[PDB]
Amino acid sequence: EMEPDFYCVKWIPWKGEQTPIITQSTNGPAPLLAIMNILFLQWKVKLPPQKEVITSDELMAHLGNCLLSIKPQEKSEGLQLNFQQNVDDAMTVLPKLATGLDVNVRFTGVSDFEYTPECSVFDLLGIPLYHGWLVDPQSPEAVRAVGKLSYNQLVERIITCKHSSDTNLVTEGLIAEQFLETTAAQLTYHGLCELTAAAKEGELSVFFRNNHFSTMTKHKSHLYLLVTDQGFLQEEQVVWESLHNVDGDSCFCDSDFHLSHS
Amino acid sequence: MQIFVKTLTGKTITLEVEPSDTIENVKAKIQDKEGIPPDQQRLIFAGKQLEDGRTLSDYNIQKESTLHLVL
Amino acid sequence: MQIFVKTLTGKTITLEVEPSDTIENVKAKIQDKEGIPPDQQRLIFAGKQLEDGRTLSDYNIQKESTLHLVLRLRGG
Repeated sequence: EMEPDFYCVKWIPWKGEQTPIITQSTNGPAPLLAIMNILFLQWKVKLPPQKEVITSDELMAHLGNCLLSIKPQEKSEGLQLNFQQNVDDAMTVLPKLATGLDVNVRFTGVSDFEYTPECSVFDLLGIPLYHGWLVDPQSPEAVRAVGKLSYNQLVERIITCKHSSDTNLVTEGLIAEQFLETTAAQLTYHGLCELTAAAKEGELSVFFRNNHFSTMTKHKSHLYLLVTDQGFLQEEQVVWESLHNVDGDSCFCDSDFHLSHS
Repeated sequence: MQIFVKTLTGKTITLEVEPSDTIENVKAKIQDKEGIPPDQQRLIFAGKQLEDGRTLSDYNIQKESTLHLVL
Repeated sequence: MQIFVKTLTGKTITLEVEPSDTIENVKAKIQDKEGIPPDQQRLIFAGKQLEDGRTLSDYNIQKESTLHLVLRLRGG
């Protein structure tokens, strides 16, 4: 709760069984909680009944054991060095999961990130990583200036453009700067529409939005985010938050995706 | 700039704010409207707690955004 | 000498440095005035990201020169 590597465990009635989800009190462990809450909801990791407090060390130990036990998709007597590489690069990034994980979104697709060691952790676990920071094709200004650029490319392109002689570039600069400013919460209406359609019914996934990672699922063609803030630790019937607009105006739902009241 | 604060009781508070306003300022403004002390207020946006010492701008909170207020 | 650092927010930090200072050293100084982690910080000057081990002198960063600070997107 108070000390910086301690989390409150919240038990919820998930699909017939008391199931733990880990809550967050301070910024930093959202990537670790997003993964660990998926492993707990799939019963791939189990906690002693009514454990109340868990540490970073315990979560990392469980996650490490899960990663090291993944087998390659194709079974071979030899080689599989590419798979072994993914695992070692996943083990090196593991500790950053408690303190904060770097991502580089591209604005072209809900699954589009620069492939980096950080991405590997989700890939090896078969966990989809999504984002809804999508440039609207009906803003062809933004589509032309933003292009196939990642976030990291685009903030540099903005700096170059501001110092350009070429008025075509100065203008590209302004449109991109204006994209980043109006979509600063990192979710567009187009992203939300594309994400709702691409996500798989019943599948658990990680969602990056506003410098935060959430556990996400899709039920009855609708997106939901797991509620992890410790402020809801005592609210058994507050489990899932609807994701159906970009301004945070959500409905709380119980374990079974039924509206909850207080 | 106008934002909304939804409690669990189902009540919606409207506030007038600036992006440069601190979370501490926003809690003061909630005390004005509902007389709830800042120290009993926890603000949350898009699932992440908004902490004291940072601004609305720091958390990319734009006009017509909804925050959640809990004990 | 005194250099300037422009964030995308618009505010500007002033630093005292020597041409002999490493980029790591300037990221460290930035972690004070603004509290930001060095591994989140990216420094741009005349079209290049500055590498940690290089010196200000290596990139001909003179007195009154302006650097650009852009952050990595970090989820917490």
